[PDB]
Amino acid sequence: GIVEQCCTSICSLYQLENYCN
Amino acid sequence: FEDYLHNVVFV
Amino acid sequence: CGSHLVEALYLVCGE
Amino acid sequence: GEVCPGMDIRNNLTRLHELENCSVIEGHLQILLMFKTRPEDFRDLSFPKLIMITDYLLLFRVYGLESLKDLFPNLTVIRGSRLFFNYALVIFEMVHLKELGLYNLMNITRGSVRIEKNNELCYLATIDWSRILDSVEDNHIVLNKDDNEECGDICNCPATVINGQFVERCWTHSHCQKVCPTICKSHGCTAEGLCCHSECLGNCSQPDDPTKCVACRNFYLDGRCVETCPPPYYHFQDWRCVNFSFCQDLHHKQYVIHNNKCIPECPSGYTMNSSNLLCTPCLGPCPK
Amino acid sequence: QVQLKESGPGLVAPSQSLSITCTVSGFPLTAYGVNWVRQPPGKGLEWLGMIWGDGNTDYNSALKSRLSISKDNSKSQVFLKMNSLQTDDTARYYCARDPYGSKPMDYWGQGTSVTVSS
Amino acid sequence: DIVMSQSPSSLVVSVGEKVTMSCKSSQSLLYSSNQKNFLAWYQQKPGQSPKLLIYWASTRESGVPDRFTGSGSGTDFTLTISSVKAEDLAVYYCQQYFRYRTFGGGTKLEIKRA
Ligand SMILES: *[C@@H]1O[C@H](CO)[C@@H](O[C@@H]2O[C@H](CO)[C@@H](O[C@@H]3O[C@H](CO)[C@@H](O)[C@H](O[C@H]4O[C@H](CO)[C@@H](O)[C@H](O)[C@@H]4O)[C@@H]3O)[C@H](O)[C@H]2NC(C)=O)[C@H](O)[C@H]1NC(C)=O
Ligand SMILES: *[C@@H]1O[C@H](CO)[C@@H](O[C@@H]2O[C@H](CO)[C@@H](O[C@@H]3O[C@H](CO)[C@@H](O)[C@H](O)[C@@H]3O)[C@H](O)[C@H]2NC(C)=O)[C@H](O)[C@H]1NC(C)=O
Ligand SMILES: *[C@@H]1O[C@H](CO)[C@@H](O)[C@H](O)[C@H]1NC(C)=O
Ligand SMILES: *[C@@H]1O[C@H](CO)[C@@H](O)[C@H](O)[C@H]1NC(C)=O
Ligand SMILES: *[C@@H]1O[C@H](CO)[C@@H](O)[C@H](O)[C@H]1NC(C)=O
Repeated sequence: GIVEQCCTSICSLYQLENYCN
Repeated sequence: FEDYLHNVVFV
Repeated sequence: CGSHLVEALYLVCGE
Repeated sequence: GEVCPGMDIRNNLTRLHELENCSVIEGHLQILLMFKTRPEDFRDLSFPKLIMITDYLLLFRVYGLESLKDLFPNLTVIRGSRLFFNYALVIFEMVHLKELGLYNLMNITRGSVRIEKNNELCYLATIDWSRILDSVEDNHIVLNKDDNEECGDICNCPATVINGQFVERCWTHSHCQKVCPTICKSHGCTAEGLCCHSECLGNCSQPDDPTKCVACRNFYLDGRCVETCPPPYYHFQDWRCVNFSFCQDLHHKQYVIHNNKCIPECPSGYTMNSSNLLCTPCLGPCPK
Repeated sequence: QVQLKESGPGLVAPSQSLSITCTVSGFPLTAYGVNWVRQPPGKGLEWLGMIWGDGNTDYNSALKSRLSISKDNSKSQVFLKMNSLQTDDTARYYCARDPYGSKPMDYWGQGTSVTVSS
Repeated sequence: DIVMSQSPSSLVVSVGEKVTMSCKSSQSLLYSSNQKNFLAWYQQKPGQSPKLLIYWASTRESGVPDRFTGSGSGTDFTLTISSVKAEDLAVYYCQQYFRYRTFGGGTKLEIKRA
């Protein structure tokens, strides 16, 4: 998940916003 | 494990 | 890159 | 007290008060991701009613929390029925934690302990985990203040030998680690060292009485610690006895009955007969 | 300090009812079950019924509504009531504790003798 | 309903010898969830009340001499008295506590003496 989406693979701000509490 | 931790604690 | 996603995830959040 | 379900507390401390009347959490307890909390928010905060967690305890990124001695002073057993990647206890990236302070923690049925990446964390080397977990082999206690020779740990306390040397055992400056004689096993004991009843788990309010346990090694029913649920009761969540009606009420929006247990789902080779919640085996291959 | 004692009437006239109070001490009725067993002179043990911690009831099938077992938890008393006794109901009646989940009938009362005749 | 049946109705033996009596239930008393048999053995000395000796068909009650050995599984059971002592004179009963509770007809133990 987040560990594969934003770690091995490099993330973007939009994806980070999408996750947001 | 920090891997598991994130993959689990994250929606 | 673990610790960083914790920092970065907060950056983005605020709530 | 009360049985509450598994809880997931994040961001704000507001939801934490949902645990106020709670005795047993049937499921897990996760308290995490509190970035704006400060020490003052925890000076007045306590859940002395919590005695047991059926699954696991996880603390991660809770800022301003310095000890758990005031938060969970009476947590005695973590049963580890379900675990967080083999762990029943996880203390991770607890920036600000100075000590564990779970001075009432007597037994971790099942799991292992993972205490990692806690800058400021001391009072770890003072804990004999062999008194709490059967298997300490799988404990992963790394990268804490404790690893870097300069913890000023101070404990009267009973000493035990882990490596080659005997070391005094305690949780905080003011709380020793309780050690019960060898013969008490997991049943716990009184201050005087008198073993609790064999059906008790970590402690008891009176010795030699299965109605006076503060835990239950096996199952709980109608005040008492019992070896097994007698029929017409079913084994539930690996700690309590319930009747068919309870299991039925739950199912009706998916609990099933199998081998005298009220279980989440039917095991392999079985499917659920609809009118009686009973797992029955499959005539030919299993529909799923 | 586990004790059970039966307080019976001793004599019952045929067609009349039998009322026995089992007075228990040393444990709470809320956490344990209480059974009733009878023994006709020189004969075996007959299980009559039980009352579980939750007040749930179990009766020997033979007792077609003649038997009632109730209790008062606060007074540590268990009540047996049996309607229309006959000569064949002449026996010693015992109440015995039951730690249900964990053990079978531990701790028996000394018993009370019941004679049915006019 | 569960029906319990015992044999013999009575037995006689002299001091020192071993003794075995049997029990039978109309339904299996072996609990799936823990592999335990829901059967008990009681001893009743004459004039006294009965005493619990063995539960779970094999578990010895505390304060019970190792002389008493409970055996059997499913529907068929036996009680053994290793070296009979004078005061072992009594009626022995089997009780199922699987569904409700029911006693067997019991077996009488007599002692052979001069
Ligand atoms: C903490 O307290 C416990 C007493 O509650 C104490 O003893 C340990 O108890 C556990 C639970 O009864 C034992 O674990 C079992 O061991 C058997 C032996 O082979 C296994 O078959 C069991 O497996 C079943 O249950 C598992 C857990 O629910 C399931 O995951 C699995 O699918 C099976 O159904 C089970 O693992 C354990 O063996 C004892 N330990 C001893 C030494 O007897 C424990 O010692 C106390 N801790 C301390 C440090 O005092
Ligand atoms: C099956 O098992 C359950 C779980 O133990 C039993 O639950 C109990 O049932 C009663 C009745 O619903 C519960 O509610 C009561 O309501 C009255 C309302 O006036 C209140 O005064 C009581 O204080 C109580 O709240 C009770 O909470 C609950 N008790 C327990 C121990 O869980 C259920 O009764 C069992 N069913 C049968 C048929 O035996
Ligand atoms: C935090 O708590 C306040 C109430 O004290 C609430 O209004 C707010 O919505 C909470 N935060 C989130 C993210 O829900
Ligand atoms: C705890 O119990 C009291 C009883 O009066 C009640 O007012 C309170 O709201 C309860 N809290 C929770 C979280 O259930
Ligand atoms: C054990 O239980 C007793 C009675 O509730 C209590 O006083 C004591 O603090 C508990 N904990 C320990 C470690 O004995």
